[PDB]
Amino acid sequence: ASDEFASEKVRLAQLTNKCNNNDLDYYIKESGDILGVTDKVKNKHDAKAILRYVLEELINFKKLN
Amino acid sequence: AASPKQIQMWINNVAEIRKTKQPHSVSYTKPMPEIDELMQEWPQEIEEILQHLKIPSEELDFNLSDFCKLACAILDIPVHDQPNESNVIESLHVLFTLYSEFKSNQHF
Repeated sequence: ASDEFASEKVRLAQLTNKCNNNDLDYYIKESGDILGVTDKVKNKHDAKAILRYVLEELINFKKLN
Repeated sequence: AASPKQIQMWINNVAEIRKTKQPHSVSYTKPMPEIDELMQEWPQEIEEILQHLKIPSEELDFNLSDFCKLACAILDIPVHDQPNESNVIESLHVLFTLYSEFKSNQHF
């Protein structure tokens, strides 16, 4: 079925409880793996690319029409 | 009052109980906006400003942390003062949640 969603939630939660600001880089890219974003990014080893992808996606997603 | 050293210390001690207790769950140090409110469409003025904001992933010290705070600012996700050393991580979590439940709906 599809609360692979409920999986990604708990995993993302567990990742979050273990990270502080010093782990920004690592936190982005393993969130990027949890959300299956990491494969759609050209530069999978830059953290800013991964986050740039999620941001633009979310910007589109909130567009009217 | 007390040092922000002492303050973070206090927060870590409280978090240490709650986090390790339920590892499947995140509890924000300060309140964060409801996810479904963050899912509202752009008000048209903002949408129109955004057509022209080009993503400056490359800005020489738009370092990772600066970039993160811009992205949150764009999405109305607050970055709180506390915890002084894990606030960006809490904000990013809200961002990734938002992303997650969008992808969820898109997949019908």
